[PDB]
Amino acid sequence: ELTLTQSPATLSLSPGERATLSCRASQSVSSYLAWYQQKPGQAPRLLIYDASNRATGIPARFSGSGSGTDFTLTISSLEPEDFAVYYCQQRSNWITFGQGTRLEIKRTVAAPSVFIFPPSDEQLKSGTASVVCLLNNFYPREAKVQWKVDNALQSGNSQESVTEQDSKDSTYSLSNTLTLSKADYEKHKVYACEVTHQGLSSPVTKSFNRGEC
Amino acid sequence: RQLINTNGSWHIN
Amino acid sequence: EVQLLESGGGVVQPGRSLRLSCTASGFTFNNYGMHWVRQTPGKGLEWLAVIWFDENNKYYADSVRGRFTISRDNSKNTLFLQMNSLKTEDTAMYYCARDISLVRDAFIYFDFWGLGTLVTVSSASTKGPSVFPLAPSSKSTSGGTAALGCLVKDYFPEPVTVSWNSGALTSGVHTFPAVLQSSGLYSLSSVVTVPSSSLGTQTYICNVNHKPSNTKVDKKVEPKSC
Ligand SMILES: [K+]
Ligand code: NA
Repeated sequence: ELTLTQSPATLSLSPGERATLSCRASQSVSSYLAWYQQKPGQAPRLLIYDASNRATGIPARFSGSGSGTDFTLTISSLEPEDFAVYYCQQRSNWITFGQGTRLEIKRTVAAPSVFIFPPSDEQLKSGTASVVCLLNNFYPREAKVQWKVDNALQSGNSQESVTEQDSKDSTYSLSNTLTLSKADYEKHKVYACEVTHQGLSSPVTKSFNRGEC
Repeated sequence: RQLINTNGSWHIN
Repeated sequence: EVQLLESGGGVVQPGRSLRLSCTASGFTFNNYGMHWVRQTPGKGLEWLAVIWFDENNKYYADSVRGRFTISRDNSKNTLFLQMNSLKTEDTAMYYCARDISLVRDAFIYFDFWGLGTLVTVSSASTKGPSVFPLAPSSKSTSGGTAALGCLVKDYFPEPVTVSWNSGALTSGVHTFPAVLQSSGLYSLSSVVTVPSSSLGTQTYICNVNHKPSNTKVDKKVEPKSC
């Protein structure tokens, strides 16, 4: 069982800069290592194989090196198209892939605008209750949402979804939805979503009472 | 030609 | 130009079989080894199988060996993946890929990939979404901006499409990726931020179209007095 670990998990850069990516193997794979680029909603593209060889038509600005358990891809003169996910792959023992490194566009910090939405009367009438917490147009991508029901921290009853980085402003938006049965929802009074983010000096909490808004 | 796998290792014949 | 064309995606019930195909053009297919590789956001890329120059020369990942069969028909330039005894865990994007195939002495690297076929393994029935408003309020406006939206809940299979005001409102719209619920149904939200002053005097309608069920909804979203 051979594992490949990529780092950094995320790299924030600007067009024209240089990116340095690393792939580490659990045990030696000699030079049996390749690198792929995958743009959102597209097929992977082979960049480098046998650790340092460029695939046909691949520009020299993609440069691979390393051996044994330690490998590096550098990408010089980043292009708009290069902001994508990069994967390593070994063929020393069967075939496995790293988990990827995400390359995104750097911009200034922007705190999210936070909105909470109680479940509609219609939904409740249907027997379930979804409370939606929206974090709008923020940067960087990392943000945390903590639900509190009557001040008690919650776990396991929510799902989160994040947009792709926005073309226009390079920001992200995020939805976190707390789902409860109608009775369970009706059993508690205060609903709150508490947000933390780099652009926020202290957590932002938006809340409402059951039956109100 | 032929592709050989021997306990995970790849070879060509 | 080199081309790998994959069969279209769709749904299949657990326990059943499904054969995917991939047809090559623009190169001499017979001279290349071929692979199937799948991808999920949760588990990443997973190699599944290789077939080499000779159509009887094949290998498989431990995970699918004896369940999946790879094959090739050189006269039709087609690569097949026959998947049997499918489980929900086989839900993934399935790529065919060409091996570098000894060009410049290298092998077992994927030098060209198809666009992928999305396979959904699920026992869920086709179901249209329930659409619920996410109402704005003057209480909830932040810095002169209000947020409103629609929650598109409990549909199958993917995808749904959402527009606002029939496509007339695009600025400030964010439609989130769907999430699969423990029920086997999908849910997503679509939101838009608008000037807080336009709440009373501007109509906001979310148009939801679920083509897999051929289902349409127009839902007017109105402010609440909080
Ligand atoms: K095998
Ligand atoms: Na599904």
